[PDB]
Amino acid sequence: SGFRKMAFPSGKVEGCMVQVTCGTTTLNGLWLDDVVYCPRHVICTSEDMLNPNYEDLLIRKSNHNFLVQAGNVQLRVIGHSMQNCVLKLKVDTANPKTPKYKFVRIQPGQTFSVLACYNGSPSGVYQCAMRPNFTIKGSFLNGSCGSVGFNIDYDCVSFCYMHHMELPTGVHAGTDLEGNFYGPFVDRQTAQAAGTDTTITVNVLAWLYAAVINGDRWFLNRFTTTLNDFNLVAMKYNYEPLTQDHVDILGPLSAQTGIAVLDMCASLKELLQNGMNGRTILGSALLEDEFTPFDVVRQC
Amino acid sequence: SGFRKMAFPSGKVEGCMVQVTCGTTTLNGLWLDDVVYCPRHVICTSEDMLNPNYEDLLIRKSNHNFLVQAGNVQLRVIGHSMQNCVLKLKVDTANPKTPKYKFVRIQPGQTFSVLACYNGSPSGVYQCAMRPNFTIKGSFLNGSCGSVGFNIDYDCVSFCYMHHMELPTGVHAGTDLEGNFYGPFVDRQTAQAAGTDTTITVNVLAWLYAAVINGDRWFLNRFTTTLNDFNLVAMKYNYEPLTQDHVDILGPLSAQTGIAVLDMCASLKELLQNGMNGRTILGSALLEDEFTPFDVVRQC
Ligand SMILES: *C(=N)N(Cc1ccccc1)N(C)C(=O)[C@H](Cc1ccccc1)NC(=O)[C@@H](NC(=O)[C@H](CC)NC(=O)OCc1ccccc1)C(C)(C)C
Ligand SMILES: *C(=N)N(Cc1ccccc1)N(C)C(=O)[C@H](Cc1ccccc1)NC(=O)[C@@H](NC(=O)[C@H](CC)NC(=O)OCc1ccccc1)C(C)(C)C
Ligand SMILES: [Cl-]
Repeated sequence: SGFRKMAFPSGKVEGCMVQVTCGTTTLNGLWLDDVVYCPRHVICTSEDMLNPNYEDLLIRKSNHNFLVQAGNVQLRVIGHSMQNCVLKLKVDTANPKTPKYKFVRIQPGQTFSVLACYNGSPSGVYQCAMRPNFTIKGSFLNGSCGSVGFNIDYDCVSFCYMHHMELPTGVHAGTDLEGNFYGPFVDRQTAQAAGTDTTITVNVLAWLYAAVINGDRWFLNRFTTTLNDFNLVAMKYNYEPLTQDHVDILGPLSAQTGIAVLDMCASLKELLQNGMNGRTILGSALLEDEFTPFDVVRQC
Repeated sequence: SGFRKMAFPSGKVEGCMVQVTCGTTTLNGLWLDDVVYCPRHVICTSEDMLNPNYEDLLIRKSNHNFLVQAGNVQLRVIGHSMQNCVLKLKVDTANPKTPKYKFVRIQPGQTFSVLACYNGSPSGVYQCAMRPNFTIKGSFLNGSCGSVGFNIDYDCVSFCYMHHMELPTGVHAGTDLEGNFYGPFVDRQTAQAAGTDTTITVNVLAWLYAAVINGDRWFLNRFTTTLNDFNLVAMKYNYEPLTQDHVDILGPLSAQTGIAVLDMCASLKELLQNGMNGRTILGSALLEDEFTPFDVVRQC
């Protein structure tokens, strides 16, 4: 029994974290095969960030300006190129611990584990969701840029996130491993704000299913609803629309519990329109939305 | 910025997990140097658990009855000793991935990371607190016994917990790595109940300080309280008594923020007496008590 916000084991990713230094800036890089990936703003001073032309700033850099250390060992940079907002530093040595891996771009609402790092040293591991506004509510202190997020499937590590920046509101933004930012953010010092965040409806439902599976059933009811009627209510409470693809992804949990997705949707409607009235679900007083359907199945 | 439930990186511990089988029972063992540690009830059938005589059951055991597998490879057992409720299996090969390590017995209120494991295979990592009633609220599914809890300090793993059992209430119980149970529990199928759980007041306070540091400060107020007056209220809501040693532990966070500990105790008193009135702190609707003062300092 038991249900916790659970991160993937981080060993495979710990073996890939390295330290990258350009001038006074030190941050983290990801060492896979003979390439080290890191944020391209590693080449910028704080003053360059006002209006940087990364193409120019990178033309003025030599491989010997990039200091890469894997633990105590220095790694010789022998080439460099920029892909969107990520710098690719080719090194003379292939990471002998490179796991089987992929680069994937996740959709809002998807979860991943984050290996927080400082000057190449892993500090902690926690679970995150890509918010619908393409921010993440993480814990990234100074020297954490280049920390990565990932999921693991059958010994294969799917890297999905690299940390680049923090807004004045304290929320975090970054890129996939091809350098494309999630959300409307840019790696320069200009005005940018995250849109209004919403609740990940399909994840709340998956979590309610986790509650049932774990014996918490007080919120269940006999009632059913239609998808349109549910989303009309969902709209009002700042929930993301529930699509028929969501209903399909929830099918396996519906089967395990014998509760139709639309039966559970009526339970959720009632919680939105009446609150909880002092009770809790899985020990939470709010509806949790950072568990995907797949997270629940993996842990139930 | 940001504050999150954070586990230590699990790599060093993953390299220690093995599978231990005695008859039909399979669970997890911890492989350090040439010794494997596991719960001694690995030697019990479902029938033995009623009133088990561990000493008698082990007199009929040979080293070749214990099958240990590290990945795809078998590890030859060449000896055994029982220390309290932990079985120690001497093996012919020293784990080449043995980290620097120590065995420590934690106190209630302290936190540690748990590497949940299944048949020697890591499944996930999460952060736990030893409850004041010497239970833990984890996620331990089939094949989870022998999973360990730990802290990491300067490349050294301090193992503090090994998972043995789950009470009827769904809470979890275990031992230190010398086999001494936390709390009044025993490894036999007998009626067992956990004492009354209380809220870890000093941890709730450290978490309120984590909130302030991160800009979440709506709950602050001008008012102060005495330690005795605070504890009169706290007791009513099933909080642990706050001692002067607790107040002293909060000192560094008090200094960082300029909020005297007893001023924060009056903010907490008001939250207990009036609720949150719909707001949240660090995104939680309930007061969080599984962050120690040291945990907050590490992440802030
Ligand atoms: C990565 N290792 N770091 C260092 C760091 C991490 C955590 C806390 C402090 C420092 N970071 C996050 C960076 O190097 C990035 C680089 C960057 C700068 C600007 C735009 C994009 C990337 N720094 C930041 O994320 C900074 N954020 C900002 O400067 C934001 C960006 C919109 N603007 C901002 O805060 O403007 C007001 C302001 C106030 C005070 C100082 C500077 C700017 C940072 C979080 C470091 C302020
Ligand atoms: C460890 N690898 N496992 C396997 C497992 C993990 C999770 C879920 C199912 C199986 N576990 C936890 C064990 O082997 C231990 C061994 C044990 C048994 C009895 C006392 C001490 C250790 N099993 C348990 O923890 C079981 N717990 C109990 O039997 C508790 C002990 C007080 N009593 C109990 O549950 O009484 C009601 C009851 C209900 C159903 C069957 C038997 C008894 C377990 C959680 C597996 C029931
Ligand atoms: Cl909550």
